[PDB]
Amino acid sequence: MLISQRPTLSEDVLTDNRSQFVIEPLEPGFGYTLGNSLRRTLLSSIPGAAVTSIRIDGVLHEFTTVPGVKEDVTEIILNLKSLVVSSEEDEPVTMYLRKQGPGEVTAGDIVPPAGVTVHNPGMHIATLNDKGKLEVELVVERGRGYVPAVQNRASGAEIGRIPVDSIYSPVLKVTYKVDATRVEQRTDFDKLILDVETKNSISPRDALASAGKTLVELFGLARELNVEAEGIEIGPS
Amino acid sequence: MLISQRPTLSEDVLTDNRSQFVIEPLEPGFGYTLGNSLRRTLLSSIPGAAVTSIRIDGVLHEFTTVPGVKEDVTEIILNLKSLVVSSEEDEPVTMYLRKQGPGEVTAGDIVPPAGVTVHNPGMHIATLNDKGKLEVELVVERGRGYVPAVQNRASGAEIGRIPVDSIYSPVLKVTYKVDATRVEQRTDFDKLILDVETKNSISPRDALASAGKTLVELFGLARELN
Amino acid sequence: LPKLMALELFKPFVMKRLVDLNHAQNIKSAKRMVERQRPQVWDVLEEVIAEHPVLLNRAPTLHRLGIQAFEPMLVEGKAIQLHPLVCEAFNADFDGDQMAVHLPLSAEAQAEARILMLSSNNILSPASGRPLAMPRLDMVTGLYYLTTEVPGDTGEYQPASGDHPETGVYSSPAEAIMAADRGVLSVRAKIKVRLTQLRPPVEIEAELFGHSGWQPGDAWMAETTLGRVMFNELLPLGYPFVNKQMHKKVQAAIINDLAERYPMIVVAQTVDKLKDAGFYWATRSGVTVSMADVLVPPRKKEILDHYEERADKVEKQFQRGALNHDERNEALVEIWKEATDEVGQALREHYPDDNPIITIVDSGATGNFTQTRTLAGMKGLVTNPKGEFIPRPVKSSFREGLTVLEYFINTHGARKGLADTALRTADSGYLTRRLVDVSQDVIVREHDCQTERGIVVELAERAPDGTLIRDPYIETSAYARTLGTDAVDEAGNVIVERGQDLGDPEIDALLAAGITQVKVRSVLTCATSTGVCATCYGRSMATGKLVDIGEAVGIVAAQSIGEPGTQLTMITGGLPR
Amino acid sequence: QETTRVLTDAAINCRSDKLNGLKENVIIGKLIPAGTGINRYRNIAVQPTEEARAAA
Amino acid sequence: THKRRLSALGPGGLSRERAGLEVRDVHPSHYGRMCPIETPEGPNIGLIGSLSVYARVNPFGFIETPYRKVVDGVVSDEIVYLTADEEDRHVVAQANSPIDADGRFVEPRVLVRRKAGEVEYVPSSEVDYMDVSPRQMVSVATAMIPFLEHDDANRALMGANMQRQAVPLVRSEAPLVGTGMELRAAIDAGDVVVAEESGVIEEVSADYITVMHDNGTRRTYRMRKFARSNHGTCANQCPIVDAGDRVEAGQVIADGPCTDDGEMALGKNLLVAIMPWEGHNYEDAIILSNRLVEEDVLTSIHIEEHEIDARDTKLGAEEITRDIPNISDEVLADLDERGIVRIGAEVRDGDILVGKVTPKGETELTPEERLLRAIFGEKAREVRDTSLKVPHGESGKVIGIRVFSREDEDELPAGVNELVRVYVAQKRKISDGDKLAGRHGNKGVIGKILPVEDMPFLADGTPVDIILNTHGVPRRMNIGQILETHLGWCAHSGWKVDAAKGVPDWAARLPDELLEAQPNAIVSTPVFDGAQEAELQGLLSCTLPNRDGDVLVDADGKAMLFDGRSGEPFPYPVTVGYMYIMKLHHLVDDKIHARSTGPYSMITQQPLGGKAQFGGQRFGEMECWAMQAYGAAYTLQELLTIKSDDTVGRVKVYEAIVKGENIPEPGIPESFKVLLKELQSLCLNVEVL
Amino acid sequence: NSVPGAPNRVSFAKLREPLEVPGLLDV
Amino acid sequence: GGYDTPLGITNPPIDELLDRVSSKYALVIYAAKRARQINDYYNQLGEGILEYVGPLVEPGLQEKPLSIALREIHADLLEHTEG
Ligand SMILES: [Mg+2]
Ligand SMILES: [Zn+2]
Repeated sequence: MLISQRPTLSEDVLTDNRSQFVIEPLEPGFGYTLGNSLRRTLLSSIPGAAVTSIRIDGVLHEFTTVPGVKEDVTEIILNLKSLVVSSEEDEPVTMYLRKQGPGEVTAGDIVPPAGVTVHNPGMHIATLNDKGKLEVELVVERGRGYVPAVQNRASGAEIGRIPVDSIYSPVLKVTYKVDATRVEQRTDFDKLILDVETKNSISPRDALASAGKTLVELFGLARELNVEAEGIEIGPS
Repeated sequence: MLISQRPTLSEDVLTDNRSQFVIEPLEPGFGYTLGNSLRRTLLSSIPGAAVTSIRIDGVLHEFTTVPGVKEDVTEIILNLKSLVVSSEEDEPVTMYLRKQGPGEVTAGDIVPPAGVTVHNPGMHIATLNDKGKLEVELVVERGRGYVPAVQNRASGAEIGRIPVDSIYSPVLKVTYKVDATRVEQRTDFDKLILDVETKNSISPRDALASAGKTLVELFGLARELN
Repeated sequence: LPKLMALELFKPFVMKRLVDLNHAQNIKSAKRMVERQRPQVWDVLEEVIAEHPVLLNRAPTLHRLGIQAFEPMLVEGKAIQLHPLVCEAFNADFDGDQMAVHLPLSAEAQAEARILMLSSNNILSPASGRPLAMPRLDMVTGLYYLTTEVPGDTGEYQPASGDHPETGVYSSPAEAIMAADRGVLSVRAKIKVRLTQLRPPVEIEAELFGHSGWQPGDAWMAETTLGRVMFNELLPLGYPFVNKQMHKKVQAAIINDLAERYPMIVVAQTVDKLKDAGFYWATRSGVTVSMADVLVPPRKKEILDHYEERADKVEKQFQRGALNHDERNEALVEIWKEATDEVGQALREHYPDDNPIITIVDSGATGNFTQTRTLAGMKGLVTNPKGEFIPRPVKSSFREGLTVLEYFINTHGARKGLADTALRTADSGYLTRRLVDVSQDVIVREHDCQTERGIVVELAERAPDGTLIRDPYIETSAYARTLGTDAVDEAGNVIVERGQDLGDPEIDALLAAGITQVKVRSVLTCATSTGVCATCYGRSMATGKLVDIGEAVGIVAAQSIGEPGTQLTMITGGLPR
Repeated sequence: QETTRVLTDAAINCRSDKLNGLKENVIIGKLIPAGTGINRYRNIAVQPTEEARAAA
Repeated sequence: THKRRLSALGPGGLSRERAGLEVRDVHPSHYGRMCPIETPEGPNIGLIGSLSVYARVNPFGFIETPYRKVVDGVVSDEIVYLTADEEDRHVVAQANSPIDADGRFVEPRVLVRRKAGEVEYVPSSEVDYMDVSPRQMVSVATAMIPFLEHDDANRALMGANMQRQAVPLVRSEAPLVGTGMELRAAIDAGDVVVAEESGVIEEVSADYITVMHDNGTRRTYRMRKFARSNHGTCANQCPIVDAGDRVEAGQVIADGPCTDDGEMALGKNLLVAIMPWEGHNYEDAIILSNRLVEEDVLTSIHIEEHEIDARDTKLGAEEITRDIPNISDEVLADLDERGIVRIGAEVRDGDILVGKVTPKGETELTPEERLLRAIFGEKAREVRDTSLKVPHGESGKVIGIRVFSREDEDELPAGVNELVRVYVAQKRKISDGDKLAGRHGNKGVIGKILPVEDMPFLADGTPVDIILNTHGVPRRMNIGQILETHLGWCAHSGWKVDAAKGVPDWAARLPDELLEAQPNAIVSTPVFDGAQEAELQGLLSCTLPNRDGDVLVDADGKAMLFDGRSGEPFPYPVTVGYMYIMKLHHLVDDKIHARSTGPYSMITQQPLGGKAQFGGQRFGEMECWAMQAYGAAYTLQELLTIKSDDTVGRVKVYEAIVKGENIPEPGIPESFKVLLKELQSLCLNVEVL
Repeated sequence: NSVPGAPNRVSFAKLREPLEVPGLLDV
Repeated sequence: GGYDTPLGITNPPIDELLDRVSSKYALVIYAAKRARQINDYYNQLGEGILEYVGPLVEPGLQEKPLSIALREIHADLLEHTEG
């Protein structure tokens, strides 16, 4: 059996990291059969590093205030979460961010240890009014998907480190929709249209091929049941 | 933590032509989609065989009746739309059927040439009496999906030949379900248990392998190819 | 458009266009090839259909939105696939209706089909100004469920400071969607997202930014649901945030606002996005109907027994000789009306606010409460063939199953209503016909007759302690008019000068000034010999701006009065009046 | 209605018609004088500007 | 139901426009004689009705009805046919009254129908008559709707009128849940070959059957196969007995068009859900599964009849022959040596069916044509090529060919030497645009047909067949179509009341031997005496598992469907069941029309069509009003001048189009230089200034 | 019921039918 | 401002067209006459040259003259004068 055609992946470059790929022409109905799978894999199948839990000096019991900073304690958290970062030593690897005197703290104000790095130093994190120094201790680790705030196994037995929701996936948003190209010459085929916004940790083209890989190594499990089979074939590129 | 291991697909056989396939572990929210994507291919892209057109001697067209038989021609056509045949070679090989005297012409009474075979010899095609004589030659072919009756005028066939609908689909019923443990301490996984039942033409293992091949040979065009 | 019908309509055009490309020796061979349906033609037909608008029409054609131009595109099958939003303007339903398709030929014809009669240029009705492409039955309950708020749902705004952080705030809609794909967050649960691409409401932005609180790249944490973020993703970028559960009236208001403040090419795209979201969420809405969801009032029998005692005492009084026939008949009618209303109120009290049969109505999607009251509860009183009520009355409800006599009595009104609907729909045509025959010479002639005479309107008659409450019917009397004489408050100075359109802002300013009489120019005093002038006629209702100098504004005003005639029910009450 | 007695008197008075309404034109088949039939509209002169025509 | 009809209009009676809305209204005397539900929807409501079931016609022409006379509160069995006159004078009881094993009205009072027509209430002493059973008011076509007492009169009327329009399918499967009027209305319809005298089968064949009566002489029945009906359907017929079966007088022997095992079966049972699916079933639209197309579950047959005649003309006699004027040789590869086509030829649109030719006469050809015949050495002929060609959009095999000839004693009309007819058959599948409908008046066209793999499938893997919308159920007051959806599932799964210690309160009454039913079991529910709202709910908590013990439909009657397209399950349980739907005869192949340029009437030059002629659409008046309201003068004039009458305009625009030039601006039509002449014929001097 | 070889269609009815349907085509 | 990319018949937008004309009828006749001119242009190219000019804008592969006329009008490449 032969597909009697070949779908072509024709990329398209929107703003620096907002590519929009299209695949055509798929035989009906394969748009949905692989669109949702691509979406889910891109979303929750790529490794990546993110912050897990932090601790702010002077918040032990007072849980919404910080001396000398405009932002409260319930805003710094959702201000850090969106801090793109990459790591390679898979283990809790704490970092420290401190700064004194009146001024605006930024991503580049923190000194990452060996193995971890930051990809957006110009990010606004907080502003110290005057004559007040802030010190924070973060924990960075790897993973996949989106793990909500992992309530540690202390529920009080901890020094007061706030656990924050983690965003491991390098991509941030994915959508798709199919069409009906060439209903007479192609006899009602499909035209998949992806749209992937990617965090600036990796391009939106090196974060799809990896999904294709991790998916071809998962659908193979089945295909490695009777090698001498007969499916639909595409052929050479 | 990026819990690191590999999903392993194992098979539990329930009956002759049905079986379950357990795949685990998978990332949360990934079981349903994977099961659906396997089912959506199993039901549409499995290659099989099926009779395309048939010709009977005493009948010119399809809206007539043969002398002696009980059912008219279009009833024999319908009864012949359930034949489960598995052609091996890729070409329009023909099969013959000839019966005389009173009795029942059951699908298991067809002489299949070398390469093809009938997998339900208990099917009932038609019934004859002392004055009944039924001779019909069928054309088996290859293909996938479902192709409507190829118009006779489209091809250069004689008046006798009669087109018929073809249903190439070895698979009969596919379902699934997940068991998402997702114990709430941030170490979770899924467990997809597909369940496949075929029409005695090809075992479930072969159906699932062909589905896996069709999905792998088409997800690769989004692989490092780009 | 079915490829067969397209190939029949465009036979000459394709016959020509397949001669340049030498697919036929001459026009005769081309005609023969087309009548034989050779494979070559299907390639040419797609090249000739491109950008060739066709006029679709449905009979009867009551108002000027019954004939609309469309950009066709070939389609397999034998059905004229119509867009779901133009089903209201046409009044067509898909239970077996049929539409006619015509083709324009000349260049002027195609220009008119592309400019005047196009589908996406007529959103607002020419009679009232409201929109007609607004969502309806399915898209309405879709958006209603996409934007409704549910207290206590999953992932709700927890904040329980004292032992941990809030645990209900998100970085941005992206993280919210990521957590909603999992089971963590529900789409209808109050949260606190941080938006950076939706302009905050006037109230917030006023203080948060003040100078210019634009929303291209500046964040503003807002506490809402996730559904409303996904909804406001649909509306334009500049349009402010809404944060309100989207009933049908709210959607009407929003679409009318977009139709006023924004161009015409944005409203159509917004409506398409809204229909898409509405369908997609209506499917996930879980709105089914099972006889286990048609609840019956819990204590109907007690009310029925009370009113039974009442009616039996009345009938016994009659039998005794106290009141004549008609007296007892009317007393029984009154008693049973009271019983019907009290059982309806009990039913409405019993139903939960999320019951499917009751949510399909609450969201203005379709139907009304009375129907539900007749499904579960009591049917009420059944009219006679002549028109008088029956003193029985019908007690059971269509969910308990009526008896034989009740059904036989109901058939009376059931058939009478059908006959009357037939007669009324047939007789509204004559009224429309006379209206059009009397007012065909009224067409805009000059830009301004430059007269001074003019009528006056109320505009929120003053009040004792209300100082000024809007007149109820102001949107149909003082909108889309042009002031004739400069309007001023107490001596003060000018508040609004002659020659304004009296829109929303000018109306608000005038009402603030506290004036309850504004002299407005009207076609009742136009000074042109034959026809009226654009300034006297006021603003057009379809375009939203001043009328043109060629509009046949007589037939429009006749059709607007004659079209809704089919809704006229009932000294005479209804259409005869 | 009663076209006979509507014509037998117009002819006497030698009366004339102005074709001013939009039902006389539809009766005699002439182009209706409303919308895109007005003279100001259906007598437009359309020719490229000299600047653009220079490029050709 | 075409018989048993009574039309107040026609000769010797009133008319349709000169009869006020008083003979239309239902009279309280119609109870038992004329059905109030069944009646047309057009401008005939009340003028054309249908007889009841139990009614009977007096010797004079007055309609009677049977009652049971009760004497002293003791309901007897003395049936007495009362007319309409002597019914009011008496007092009629109610059909469903608590009689206790003898004919005694258990309760002290009873409902009645007194003379005037009111619905009074009386003691159990004056009651002298009582109906024989409920559904007396209901006609035959209406007595087949399950749960009629739950539907509104409008929807019940539409359902009763949408059953005589169904089409006979190829399999003709019986309905899973109907009423008692199925089996007793097919054997009387006259299309079920009923064994005459109790005998024993001797020989059966698709063509005929033979029964050997117990007394010598046998009898052979001849069933009609593939006979065309009057409306184009198929009149097939097939035996339902073997060569040994014993039969008794009255038993059914051969099924009919829409029958199955000798009882009415107008449609098929389909698994239906009640959710709105992504906007494809919007406002009465319906979506189907491909299974209904693959497995020939709604395939129907249609047989059309074309006819031509060869007469004698002024120049001679028309001849039906294979020879033809200038024509190819590939348009004759299916005609027999003597013209008419051969049985079995797969014809299509435009092909030739009968080879006809008529004398041309005599003319004179211009140079360009004479210099062309000489080149191609084909001297002209004196015959016209007027054959019988298949109309537009029609195909399918050729079944039968009938031929009559004056020369062969085959009498025919005046001046007709030959007359031929050709029957063309066609198997039509279900296709978007074909109207469907249930028993309860709900209808809709088919808008989308999803592949079998993307359709909400139950937890087992079984895809729903049709997907009805919800917003149509409430506001139309036809919740009946929901109850049968619930029951339809029960009778499909099969139940077993758990009363193995004591019959539960809810089901301690209805029948015996109905506390359990094998899966896929048939049931019935008379019109006004059937299941009860409190019984289904009791029959819905026992829905034995399909294969592995797993109840799919919870107590409320709702499953948990998986979205076949997105993969994940829907968040709320959906209602699913088995509904019995029928394919109506309003297919798109009949409606779809078009016309680029056809024939025009001779007297009035407006377009005109017929059997094989397009016909041309009618641009009415209100359409002109709308056009004017738009201000589009050119489009209106074009629709009025160069598309209806202006002969010098139609050709002058067609030439421009075909040559690719500009369409000439519409000037003043030529239908204005004729008004001036028609005036000047009256001595009226009209001048254009 | 009252037909030699009719199928067995269970009924939900509760009452009797003293009179059986007439010869529908009698009219 | 910024709304979206129009598709087919809806391009170019009318809101950006009604500024080149007083009302919609004038624009209708404008486009009709420009399209008639363009179509005459295409015919007469065979024999001796003529004075008809256009299309001023480079057309597409197979594009109707009315759309070319509308694209030219939207670009401000030709003026008119009402009656
Ligand atoms: Mg309708
Ligand atoms: Zn004026």
